[PDB]
Amino acid sequence: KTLEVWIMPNSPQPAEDFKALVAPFEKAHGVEVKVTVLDWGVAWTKITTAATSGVGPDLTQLGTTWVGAISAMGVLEPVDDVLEALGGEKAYLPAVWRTTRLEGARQATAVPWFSELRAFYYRTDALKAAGVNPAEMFASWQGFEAGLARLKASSFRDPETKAPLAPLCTPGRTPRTLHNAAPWIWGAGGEIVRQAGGRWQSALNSPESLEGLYFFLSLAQKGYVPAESLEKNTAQIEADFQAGKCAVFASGPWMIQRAQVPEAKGGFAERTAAKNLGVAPYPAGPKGRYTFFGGSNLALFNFSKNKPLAKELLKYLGGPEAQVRYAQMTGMLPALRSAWSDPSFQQNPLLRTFIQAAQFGRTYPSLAGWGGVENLAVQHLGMAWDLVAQGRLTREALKDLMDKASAAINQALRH
Ligand SMILES: OC[C@@H]1O[C@@H](O[C@H]2[C@@H](O)[C@H](O)[C@@H](O[C@H]3[C@H](O)[C@@H](O)[C@@H](O)O[C@@H]3CO)O[C@@H]2CO)[C@H](O)[C@@H](O)[C@H]1O
Ligand SMILES: [Cl-]
Ligand SMILES: [Cl-]
Ligand SMILES: [Cl-]
Ligand code: NA
Repeated sequence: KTLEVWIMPNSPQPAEDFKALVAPFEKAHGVEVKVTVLDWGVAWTKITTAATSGVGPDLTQLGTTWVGAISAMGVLEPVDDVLEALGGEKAYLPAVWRTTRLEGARQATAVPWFSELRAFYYRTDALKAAGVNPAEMFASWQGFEAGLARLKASSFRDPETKAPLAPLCTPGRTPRTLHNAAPWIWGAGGEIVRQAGGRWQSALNSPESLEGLYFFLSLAQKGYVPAESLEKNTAQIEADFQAGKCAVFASGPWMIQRAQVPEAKGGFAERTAAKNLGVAPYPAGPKGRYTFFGGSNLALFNFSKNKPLAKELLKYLGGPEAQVRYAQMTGMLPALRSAWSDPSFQQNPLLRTFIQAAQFGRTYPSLAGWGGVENLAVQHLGMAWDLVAQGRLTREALKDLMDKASAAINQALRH
């Protein structure tokens, strides 16, 4: 007997970790679980192709932000039974509970697998050499920019590269998602979409969203982010932080685990950045402190011929044993609230900072059109970043891009 599962690259050796995670299940049920790893860059397309075509695995990993869109296509098995067997609504953070379905849906269509939220990794050696107290830098927008100015003026040089560090690296090339931008939007008291009456509408062109976007994008126009870094994607900026080329950058808690794994095994433990590694929350904006909170769930296709066995595997993967183990393997946080209290997560000082930052975590709504909204947003924000790279992003040009972004988004949401 056989299950097929699709997962994204959650850990250094994604197939092998997942295989080791499900071995006791394989033993106890006399079944083989076959796993296929999809790059995040391709996963949306493969998962919607499976959904329209009726050809795919029994189970797929789904990003929390995708659950609504795939559910609304009507292709997922209800999983209220699994969620009840795992302790129902009470067993989850309300933000995690809301990702188990398309907003307004009767039935749950995804089981929470792991959670993830964003914070600033920083070079403790580079901040110390620049005279930056991280508690000041990461308290506020004003502290953040004062710190980047200090990092820019620093005479510090990385002991291996023998070169200066950029103060901040953020990608300006393939903005797949708004994850990087959202906290600046939210911090200014903006939103990506707003519900008024029944209807969702873009708020990317609200004065608040525009203040936050302009603040963020203009840091690179002020020289805190080098030219180089606006022609790079997320994976390259990650590599650049690891290679000792930036003082500060925004990512999720998986980097903590990668910092403890040798180069040889797909980590960066040998690098100066790994041995001089700090974590601070996003600074509080003028209307409050937010960070992107997400993660991945697991869903069962309703065209599967292995539904009961697939539900047994969902129970196992959402359950306390596997929740703690997979979080360890991947460096993500568990989706199951109880598993947060495992000492292995409380005792890592960097992870403790991610856990405290979860208080200000903020999710996207679980909308049916969410794929097209995010896709339309990043396409126009892309063009904003191209203005930055030529030193031509004005508040007015940004308003124009976001007005158009908003027309396009409102049009898709009317569908
Ligand atoms: O839009 C989907 C959204 O993504 C999830 O975030 C992912 C993903 O977008 C990101 O590219 C991914 O990439 C990491 C690997 O997980 C990590 O192992 C290492 O290879 O580095 C890459 C590149 O940075 O990491 C996150 C976490 O899974 C959101 O969590 C979720 O809400 C989804 O809707
Ligand atoms: Cl692998
Ligand atoms: Cl991302
Ligand atoms: Cl929003
Ligand atoms: Na991205």
